[PDB]
Amino acid sequence: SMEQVAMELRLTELTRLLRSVLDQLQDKDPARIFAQPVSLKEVPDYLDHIKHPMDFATMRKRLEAQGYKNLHEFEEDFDLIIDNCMKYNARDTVFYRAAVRLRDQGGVVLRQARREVDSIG
Repeated sequence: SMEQVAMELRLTELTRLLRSVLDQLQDKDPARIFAQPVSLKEVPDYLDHIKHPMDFATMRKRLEAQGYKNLHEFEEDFDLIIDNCMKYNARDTVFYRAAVRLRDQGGVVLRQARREVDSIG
């Protein structure tokens, strides 16, 4: 149908906007602490602590399969990156601190993303 195509074009354009958002958030992680999944070879107990691991490469895979239907789903995944880290790592660690800085800096980007998603529909 023509409607299915129109819906698909909307999803494609959301994917375009989310790709730009993801790039801007990942720039706020210059140490690449959140770039890849936590290694279960190096942290063998991780899944005993964290039930839904997340990282920027995993988000990118979902994004490129057009797997985010809306901004809320994408933000859920970004929040998991931060929240998982702040639980597993203590306050005095470079990992925790990196997450706080990512959260604070990402808030600005996500604030305008939400306006753009609503604005452009």
